[PDB]
Amino acid sequence: SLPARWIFARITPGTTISIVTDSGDMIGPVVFVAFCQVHGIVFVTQESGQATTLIDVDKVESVTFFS
Amino acid sequence: SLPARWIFARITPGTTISIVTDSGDMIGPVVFVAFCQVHGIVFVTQESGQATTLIDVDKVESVTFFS
Amino acid sequence: SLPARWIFARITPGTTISIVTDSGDMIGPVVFVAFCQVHGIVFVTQESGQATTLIDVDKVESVTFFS
Amino acid sequence: SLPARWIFARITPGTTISIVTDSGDMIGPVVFVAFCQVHGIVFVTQESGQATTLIDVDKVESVTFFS
Amino acid sequence: SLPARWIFARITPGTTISIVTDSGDMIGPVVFVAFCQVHGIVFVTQESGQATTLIDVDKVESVTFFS
Amino acid sequence: SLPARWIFARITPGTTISIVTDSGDMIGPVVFVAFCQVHGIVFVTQESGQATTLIDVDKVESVTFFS
Repeated sequence: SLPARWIFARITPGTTISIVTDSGDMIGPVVFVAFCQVHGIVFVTQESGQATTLIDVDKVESVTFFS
Repeated sequence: SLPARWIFARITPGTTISIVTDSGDMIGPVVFVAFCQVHGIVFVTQESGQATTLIDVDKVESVTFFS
Repeated sequence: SLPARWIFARITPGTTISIVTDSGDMIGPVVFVAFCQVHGIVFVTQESGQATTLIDVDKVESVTFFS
Repeated sequence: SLPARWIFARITPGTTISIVTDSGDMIGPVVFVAFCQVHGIVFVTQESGQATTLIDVDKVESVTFFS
Repeated sequence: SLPARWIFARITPGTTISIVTDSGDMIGPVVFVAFCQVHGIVFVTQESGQATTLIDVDKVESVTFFS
Repeated sequence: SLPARWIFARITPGTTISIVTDSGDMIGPVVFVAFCQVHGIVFVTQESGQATTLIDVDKVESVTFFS
């Protein structure tokens, strides 16, 4: 029902997206990893080693793709 | 009922608009593409290739047109 | 009932106001144009041609007048 | 009941206060004028002519006094 | 029940704390004075004379101590 | 049920994480200490002496790990 759950549910892993959130924190190019809906948590990670980011889907504004 | 639904429903695709959101993320001149209302989702895209931005209508503050 | 509806209902068109919103987006000197209350929408516009701005009244913080 | 209504109800007019809102917009030193509680609207103003500010009490974070 | 009420209830007066709010307004080193829970209002004050700041507890994010 | 409760309950103490909140206040490299889920409060602290931070979990956006 929530738009965030759908726009994150059908994204195949491995594609790089840029996500803007309710706080205005502009998160740069991050390769999508996973999204589990039963609890509503999306695993992403960007190169740093490796830096894994864990955010809450219900407070996600927008996702942008690149082609 | 929601103002965001109507201000995005009767706007023809192809027109360039500038949208300000609840997080203050000022998105520049972007050409409209589509707005599917049944699940409340709107598509925009700006030149980059092409950069498609996908946002949630319910958390959309304001749209501005140019003439 | 909502304070924003009242502070926008009795403003005569043509007067310039400065409006601050919930995102901190400071919108400069804009001449008021219209405010239709049944759906809660306010038409404003500033000189650019002309740049028309559409915002949601329910998510409007404050308006300031000049004398 | 609401704390904002209480902190605005018994401030005598003419005293200078500095208010801070939910958007982080810091209002500078202004002279308090009025607070009509039946609809919940505060009347403040700062010197410019005169610049009158109309901000909803329900979305006011904090007020600071000076001695 | 609210975490802010508890973290402000057991803080002894006179200790200097740094508080972050929902608007991101970072308030520097300020000595705690009082917090009355029945109406949910907390008083702080920093050196300026004296500058007393009055905020609403329900919209307080976090407090930090120093040792 | 809340995602923040999950991402905080099963982090072992001693690991350094970087948290981001609803206000965009970015918390730097801070070693996690504790999380009392009964009242929903996370205990963290960073080197200064020592500076302890007390931030409500329910208004926490995201946590990031490092490897």
